[PDB]
Amino acid sequence: LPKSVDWRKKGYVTPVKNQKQCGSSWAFSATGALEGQMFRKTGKLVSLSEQNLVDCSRPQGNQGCNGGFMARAFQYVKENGGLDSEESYPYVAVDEICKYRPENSVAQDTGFTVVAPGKEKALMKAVATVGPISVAMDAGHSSFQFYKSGIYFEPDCSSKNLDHGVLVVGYGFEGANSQNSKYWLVKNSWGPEWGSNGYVKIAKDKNNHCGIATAASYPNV
Repeated sequence: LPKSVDWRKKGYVTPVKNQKQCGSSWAFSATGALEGQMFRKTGKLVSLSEQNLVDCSRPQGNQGCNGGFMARAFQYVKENGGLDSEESYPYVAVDEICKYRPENSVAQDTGFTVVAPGKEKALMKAVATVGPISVAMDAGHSSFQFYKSGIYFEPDCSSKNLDHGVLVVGYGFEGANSQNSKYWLVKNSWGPEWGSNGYVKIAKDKNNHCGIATAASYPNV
């Protein structure tokens, strides 16, 4: 595998978005993974509709602004036959009536692939070979809310109890040694202003920190 990967540098990632006051990180993580897969498939980067997911995926088990899961979102895209673009179905950060329009669909999936659980090595292979990957993590600490730069490492982080969906867009290391000070490049949905231009470097190969490899997946396009 490569020593480092950064899908942002290859055009697979949209600019950072902001979920605002709605517990929709699961939707942002899902559209991020679909955006990278549609880009790999067609060469066109199109921002997808998290609102489409928020308003319409209740049957698949999601709860809009009250929470959900990326796998349920990919299930909805598969069952629904499509997903609208953000331009056509804008994000408003509140639960609204489902307004899916098939004529406006710009993405599709036949289901999804799950990365072997808890395996950071399996996650690194998926990131290097597929593109950005949806992952769940434990973001429930003040150190994460206030993160600004460097490799994030929180001793109280759990690898089992997860509460926020994010997107792994790559991995790398600090310094000249490729085997130390390793990190996962993660795109968050708290706006460009949070963290490092909206991203966070999470410690890699340090016992699956914050559970990044615990429940990872990607849509099959």
